[PDB]
Amino acid sequence: EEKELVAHLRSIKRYFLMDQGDFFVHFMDLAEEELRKPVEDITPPRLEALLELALRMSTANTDPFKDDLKIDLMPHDLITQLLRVLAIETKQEKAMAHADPTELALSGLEAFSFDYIVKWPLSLIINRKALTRYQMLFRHMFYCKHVERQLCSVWISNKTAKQHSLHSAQWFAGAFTLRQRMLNFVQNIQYYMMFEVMEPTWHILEKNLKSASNIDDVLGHHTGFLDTCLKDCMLTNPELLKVFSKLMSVCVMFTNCMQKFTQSMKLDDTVQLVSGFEATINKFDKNFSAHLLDLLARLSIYSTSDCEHGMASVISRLDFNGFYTERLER
Amino acid sequence: MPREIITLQLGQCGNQIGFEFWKQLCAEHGISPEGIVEEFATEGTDRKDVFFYQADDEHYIPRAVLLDLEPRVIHSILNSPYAKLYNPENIYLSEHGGGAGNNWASGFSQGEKIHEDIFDIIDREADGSDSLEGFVLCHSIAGGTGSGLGSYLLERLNDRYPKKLVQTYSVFPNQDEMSDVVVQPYNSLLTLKRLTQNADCVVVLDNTALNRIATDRLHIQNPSFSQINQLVSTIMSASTTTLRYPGYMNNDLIGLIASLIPTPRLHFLMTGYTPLTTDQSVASVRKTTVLDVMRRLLQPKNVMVSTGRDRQTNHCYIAILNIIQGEVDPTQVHKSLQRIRERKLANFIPWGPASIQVALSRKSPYLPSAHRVSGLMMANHTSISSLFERTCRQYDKLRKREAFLEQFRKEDMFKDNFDEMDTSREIVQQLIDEYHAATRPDYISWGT
Amino acid sequence: MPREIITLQLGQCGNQIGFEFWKQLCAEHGISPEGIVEEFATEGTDRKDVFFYQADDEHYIPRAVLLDLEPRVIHSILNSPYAKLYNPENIYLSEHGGGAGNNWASGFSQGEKIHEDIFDIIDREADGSDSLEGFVLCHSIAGGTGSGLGSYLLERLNDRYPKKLVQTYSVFPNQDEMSDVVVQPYNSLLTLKRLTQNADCVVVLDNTALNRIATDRLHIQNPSFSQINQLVSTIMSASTTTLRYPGYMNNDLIGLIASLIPTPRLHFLMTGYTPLTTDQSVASVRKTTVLDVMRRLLQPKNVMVSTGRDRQTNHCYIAILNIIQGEVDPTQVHKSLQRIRERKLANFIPWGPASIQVALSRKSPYLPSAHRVSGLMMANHTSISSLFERTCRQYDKLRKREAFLEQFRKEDMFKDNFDEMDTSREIVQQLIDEYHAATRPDYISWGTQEQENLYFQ
Amino acid sequence: LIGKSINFLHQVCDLFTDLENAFQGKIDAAYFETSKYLLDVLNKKYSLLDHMQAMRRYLLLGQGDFIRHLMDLLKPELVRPATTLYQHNLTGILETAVRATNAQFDSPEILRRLDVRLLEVSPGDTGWDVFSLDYHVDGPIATVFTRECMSHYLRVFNFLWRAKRMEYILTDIRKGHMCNAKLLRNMPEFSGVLHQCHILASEMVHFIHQMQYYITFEVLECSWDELWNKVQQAQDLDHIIAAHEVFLDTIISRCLLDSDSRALLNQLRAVFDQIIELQNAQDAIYRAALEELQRRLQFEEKKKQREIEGQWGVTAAEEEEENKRIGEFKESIPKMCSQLRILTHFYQGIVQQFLVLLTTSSDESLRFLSFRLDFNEHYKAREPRLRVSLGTRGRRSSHT
Repeated sequence: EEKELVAHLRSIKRYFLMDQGDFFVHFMDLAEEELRKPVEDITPPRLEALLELALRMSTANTDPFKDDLKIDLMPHDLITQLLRVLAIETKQEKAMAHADPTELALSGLEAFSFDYIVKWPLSLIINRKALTRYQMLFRHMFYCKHVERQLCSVWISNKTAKQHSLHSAQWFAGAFTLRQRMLNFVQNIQYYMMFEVMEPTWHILEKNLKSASNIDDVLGHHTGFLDTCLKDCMLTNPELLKVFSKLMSVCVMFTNCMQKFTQSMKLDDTVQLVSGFEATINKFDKNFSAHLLDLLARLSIYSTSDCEHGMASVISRLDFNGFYTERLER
Repeated sequence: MPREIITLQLGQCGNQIGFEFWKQLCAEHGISPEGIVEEFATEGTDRKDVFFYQADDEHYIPRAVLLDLEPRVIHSILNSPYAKLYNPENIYLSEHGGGAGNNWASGFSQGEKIHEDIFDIIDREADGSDSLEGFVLCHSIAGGTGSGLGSYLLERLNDRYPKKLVQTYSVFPNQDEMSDVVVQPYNSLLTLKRLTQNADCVVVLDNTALNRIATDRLHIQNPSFSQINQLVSTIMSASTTTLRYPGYMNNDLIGLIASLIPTPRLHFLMTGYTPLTTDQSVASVRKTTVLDVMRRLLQPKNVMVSTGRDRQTNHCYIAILNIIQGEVDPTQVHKSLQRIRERKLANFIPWGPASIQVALSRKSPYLPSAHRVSGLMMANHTSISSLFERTCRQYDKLRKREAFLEQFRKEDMFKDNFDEMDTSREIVQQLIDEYHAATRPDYISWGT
Repeated sequence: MPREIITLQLGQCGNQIGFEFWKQLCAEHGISPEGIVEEFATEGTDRKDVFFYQADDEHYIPRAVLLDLEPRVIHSILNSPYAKLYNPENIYLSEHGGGAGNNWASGFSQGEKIHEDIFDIIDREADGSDSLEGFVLCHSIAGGTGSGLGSYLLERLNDRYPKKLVQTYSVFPNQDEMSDVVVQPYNSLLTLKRLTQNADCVVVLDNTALNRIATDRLHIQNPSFSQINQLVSTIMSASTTTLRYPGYMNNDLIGLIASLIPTPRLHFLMTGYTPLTTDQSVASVRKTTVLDVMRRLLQPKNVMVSTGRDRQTNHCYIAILNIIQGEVDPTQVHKSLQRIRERKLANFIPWGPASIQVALSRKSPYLPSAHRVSGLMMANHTSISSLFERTCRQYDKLRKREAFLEQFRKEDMFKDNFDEMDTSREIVQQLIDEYHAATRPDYISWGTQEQENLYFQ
Repeated sequence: LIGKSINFLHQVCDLFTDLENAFQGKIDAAYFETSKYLLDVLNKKYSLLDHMQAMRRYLLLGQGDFIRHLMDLLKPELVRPATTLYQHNLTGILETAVRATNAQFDSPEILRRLDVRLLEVSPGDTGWDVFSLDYHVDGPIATVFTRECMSHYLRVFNFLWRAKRMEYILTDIRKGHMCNAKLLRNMPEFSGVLHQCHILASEMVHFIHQMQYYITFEVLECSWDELWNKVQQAQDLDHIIAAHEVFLDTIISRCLLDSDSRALLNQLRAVFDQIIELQNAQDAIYRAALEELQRRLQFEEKKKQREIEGQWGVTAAEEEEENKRIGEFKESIPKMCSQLRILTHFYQGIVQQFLVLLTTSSDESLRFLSFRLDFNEHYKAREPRLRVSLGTRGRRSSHT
């Protein structure tokens, strides 16, 4: 009541745990222009303003503690942020806290995370470790959404190829398929974050906060909620998070190549430029697919060890056509 | 910002379908027929800007353009409850009122005559859209006006936003029923042509399939034309849901179609919905299971595209995304997958990555769901080629017979020849062939 | 002392627009239509003295002079509830009631015929003002009487108050409606001439944008001229709010136009307002976002000014004064102008400091605002000349064809020649050249004949 | 605390078991009641809220119409040497501006407390250096509106009045230039001088008006409203005193009237002085241009009248003198334009440096002054500090 623990948890779920998926979609749509800038040129305050405006325009406005929710632009990429979060519970926490920001120019869309202002006594429960884990999960999901947005941008540029003759669009076909593969990867990562991370972690947080018996019990429940959110957002596994980040980077490069090739095909040497762009997009798609296949292989191993039909259903959601299943097996 | 969708309404049938689509979108977003946000629409998680544009600081207007060659339909729109939904500058009525005479070429020539008004409508909707993704044209392929004007609208949407994605839900005419509109096969070809050339994803809505769904799933013995238009609007809604309902994934039309459209030519999508219910059949909340939903969506009788039962060709989906809402048991999903595999109810593309994306969203409080748990699938499926190939063959059969061309010869576009009909038939044939290829590994070389 | 504004009402249409403007100002200041402060109007925080003068310790009388060549509108004003707001000695009605016949020259001759009464009213209002800022001319550009009489009033205000600022609310004709007044372009050209030469600040309100908004937003298939004129009057009011609603800055008409008018010749201002809402659309409280607001502001359908595409002039802002109405924090107005600069919505002079001045004022508690947040931008932008240049070119096209000139040939100003039309075209050309110069460091020399001759070569 | 509240009211307006706690709660309750009663007495007897409203209206420039009218009336007077100012005359001018503006509608108890103060008149001083509003605080309200608080309020009043006086001087210069352009239309060679005067005066008016807006609204008006709200919410006389002191200190700091903002205040004063210099130069240029225009118009009128009378319009000697006068006017017009440009550039440099200091100032009102002075980013283009302040801090707090 006095520290509004349940309100703070609902605000964190809406913003930090990405439970309000429309809010995150709106924020990334608003911040995409800033995220196209180099990380050094990105103004974190602009991304924060876009986040708060999406929150106020989305159902995250219904959180009574939403005004305590702030946007945090992580100084490190999703892979480095995930590694830092994984180090938080490890003796490397001091090393990761002092770890220089990842030289990889994170997009503002990929660097975007929420922070949550917790008043006493709830600050006993929403500790700095929990806030950092929520920020890492947010940054990971935001990076996935950035990759999705880049694939969508490539798709928009390729829509004009439908007006060109098949023969004139042939060199775009490789770029269009690369863009499709990148979009499928990004969308499946987002689907994981939404239906396996965001919703389950928000429900777990609300249930644990509802079952707390004391302030130390509340702290334990909040820490468990944060750890669950970090784990399900792939932030607790540094190899999975590194593979996902590499796949998203390759997907973004593929999408940019595909967009260039589709622009040349729409303009159409231009066909040669489009075919070269398509080949580069296909190579980026191959690298992204390889990292995604390694992630899928690890997920398959986990599903096979515990006989968890749930995880097999998750895999079937991510690999409905079996494109990544053969690549993971390979 | 939401990915706004501009609705192009062509001819009497197309304008009725567009009006019902905009009504359904308003109901899902809690927008009144007058453009006012309903008090019950307290879940601010919906993207109203996807289907509506702001005309002023207070009035939200549907992004709908009403185009007809006959004044009756435009006057009916201006006399409908949706009269305030549409931008009055987005309503083009032919002064001559003569319509297209059920001639696709006449409808196209009227679209050319109303080109300025339609492109002004598209530009006004785009400027009112913070992040306009593209235009979705809702029309019928069987008439004269809705087909030709629909193709014109698709052309103008492609012209104005050439770097933006354009997804369409294009209803192709039934090719197995003898159309009283003898030029319908030409009209169907022109509509499939426009969907192939200017849309990035085309959800084929076969009025034969709509009637089949009403009979088998909605228990409607005689589906009315209004019921067919509402089925087409439901198909368009299901195909556009990822643009209209923002979530973690598929938040833009280009993002939605990217996973579905592997190549620019293989853009002919088939749709399926389950459970399908008629507006009158709301009474019985059917406990539809995930297995029942997936089976009916894969069933041609419940699919909003009428593919024949080909026993020889393994027609397949290029990609399918199912957004499922409600109570779902993992064990029921597992049993559903087992039964689907045993029955081979769905074939997937072999040539590219495809998956079911899942976004979890709260439901609209303003839209009554007849199902405790419902789901929409948007899919690119090669069985839509069977509609497009049949439409192309019928077009060629009519053009070779010069059937109903006298009504088109009244319009300048068809005064000297019917070359536009033959080009439309060829484009629809190429679209069918590319969509069929997308079920096969060789889709990488489709159109070479 | 407050900066008083004298209201000049010209012709039937102009006098009706002026009367409705004075009614709106009275309502915003809590002045009854008779000019008496209502007993409930205890919030003495409004600046009535900007637009109204006090006749006694209790009665505020509008500084308005009503001049028409047709008696219908003046009689309708004297038969309205606002009949007691205007000085009856400041109302000139032509005994013949025939109007100017949609002839600008006839309107000018009527202004000349009513010169004595109008200038007596203006002088009486100025002498009752301790520190009179200037005259505001209310007229229509589409008719015959209001344009010529408005130009005459502007000329006489410039002649009589050469050290005082002259702000104008200049209504540009609707371009989407077919005007029945075929000679409207001559009237529009003469009015733009007078605003360019004899006014210190002209807020251009293009009725075409009002008609576009009425069509797209109000679902009005055929927007009437009256709705466009009322939208234009609303735009002028919003642009003048910082003069009429005193605050920390720009609390006076001379102070208001100083920030808006960078050079004496480059005094043609363009306006913008956001969010624009119709009075009727109060019903739907739209959850408008800042992103949605900013996006709608850039849409021409929501902008209350239809600026032409001038292809010759690289238009820029000479000066900007922002009149903000409602609950406004000066720091928030400043941040808004800053954000406008970041988007480069206005280019400023490179040779000196120039900015959008921001005044924070309380809103009238008595006037219901249909918009939770509103803002007016007043800017001097050379692209506003494209409307005036087009009006001048159309005037010249009609005069060369003698179209509708028979109504003008009845008046002495046009009996022998059409020199008044050519002088109006020349003044509008000089205005275009000065506005283009005001985009340049040479704006210090803007309005010098050497620059008019260098921009016309 | 109880006895202190009682003394303020007078001068300004279980025991067997736990003896230590048995009376503690009773003592605290009695203390609270006594302090509340003392505060109520101070409010009822000293009209603390009415004095605070008067301070807001006059010293915090809350009566914006009154401040506007005072500055407009003072502009022709405040440009004169202060040694010729009569304090009685300045008070009469203030009263006249009140009677001519919405200040006349203020209550006699409020209006009687709003006054014009003249500082010690020195030769060469302008009215901007000596004019201030004041608000007399006495009795119990003097416990909240202390001498420090009253000095801060008077400092903010004087700063806003000086800035508004300079703004109105420049606005009158620009108004004269613009109006005379109509007269000088027949002297196009002189029109450019008037336009240059208008531009320089417009820049100076923009700077002074933006500084005044920041001081009067962001600092003075907001701090006055906060003081009044805190006093209305005050539970005791000491709480009211502390809240009013904090409000006054905040107003002084954000209006640059505190001890720590003294450098910012000096820079703002130098900017205002350069704006007044630009205003005066522009007014002189416009006056010269209007005089030349009037002479040219009179010459043209005499020529036309003599031609109508059938006389040779101008004598060869008179025509040579007229041509010489027009030549001298045209040659002074480029000179006037150059002088106005130089004055504008000096003013713009001073304003840019003041805006940079303001944007780097800890006071938020000074950052708002910088943002207003560079609304079109002219000063932000010239002063790097206005560009950096908003961009730099928002990025650092997003990294934790």
